[PDB]
Amino acid sequence: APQQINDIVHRTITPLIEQQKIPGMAVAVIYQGKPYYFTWGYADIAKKQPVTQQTLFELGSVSQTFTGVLGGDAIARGEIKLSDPTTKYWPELTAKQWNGITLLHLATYTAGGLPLQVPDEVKSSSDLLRFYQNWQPAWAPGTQRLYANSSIGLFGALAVKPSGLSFEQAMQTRVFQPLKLNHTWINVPPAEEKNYAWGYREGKAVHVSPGALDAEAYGVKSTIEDMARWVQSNLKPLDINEKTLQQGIQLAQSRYWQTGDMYQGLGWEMLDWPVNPDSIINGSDNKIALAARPVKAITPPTPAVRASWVHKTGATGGFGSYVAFIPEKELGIVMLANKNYPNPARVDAAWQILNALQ
Repeated sequence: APQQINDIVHRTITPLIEQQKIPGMAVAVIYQGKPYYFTWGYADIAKKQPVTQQTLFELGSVSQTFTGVLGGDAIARGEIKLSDPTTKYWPELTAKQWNGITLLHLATYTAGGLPLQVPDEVKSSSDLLRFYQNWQPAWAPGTQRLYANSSIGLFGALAVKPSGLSFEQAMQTRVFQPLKLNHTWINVPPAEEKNYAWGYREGKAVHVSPGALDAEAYGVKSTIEDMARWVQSNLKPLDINEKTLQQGIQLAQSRYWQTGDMYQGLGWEMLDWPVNPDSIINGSDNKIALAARPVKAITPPTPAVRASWVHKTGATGGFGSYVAFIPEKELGIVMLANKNYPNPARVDAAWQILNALQ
């Protein structure tokens, strides 16, 4: 591995692991289109299993980048349109507050303040219908962005309805297989459990619990190798053979709304490059303050901009993940850890590393 990459990665990540007390971590840097891997610590403390390039980590919200691309692929196939009303794909949603709420609003968190989480008491499909039917928006659609798993989650479920496939089968067949993400799962099979890291929360080993729309909002578990491959696909969609998938990746990176220095895509969020860490943090999902932010529509959406810092942060109770890439520099990074540590620290480390390799 080029010593420059070796040095900046280790000199940045070692202090990070030390300061955040992270049990295990895997990092991939994509430089000029090739991946370089790094791992530290334990996937399982009690059983002393080390983190390897084959260890599976829960991606949490980073899963939404896959959901966003899968929806983009569905648009490309002519199965759905972002301008179509939510009720076109769920006619049972008759409550009037849904008038005017489109698939675009669901995918981009601008439906009017859908909740951060679907409540635990929501199990069945009838329970889910009840939940959305009873929800009362605080705002008109397309006026404010409020990050929400119940918004992108619903988008994922509806986007695959025309296909006739379950969300997982659609994801496997249309995204994972074509890109050869052969160790990426929504449900980890028994044969792969030996590689599934435990997450750690307050010192206790934990895995994400089942919940409504979990597959769509936070259900992916993946290895550092598959995630590096996911970043390469997103860096260079033109290299992808499947037409609708190539188009779908491009649609997920288009800029639909702007708030401050940030642009909202489908799953991915973007800022113009160059930009410093403080601005990225202020213009993004920060685990800390949950913010309602007014948005300006980009009419029509700007196609993916090469000079962008494209990223997504994610977490589950015991895992913290971060992905960021800059298309015009063919540069990217993935950081997977089995501890949910502060987002600002993730952005600071990713920026320190990618800034150094410009």
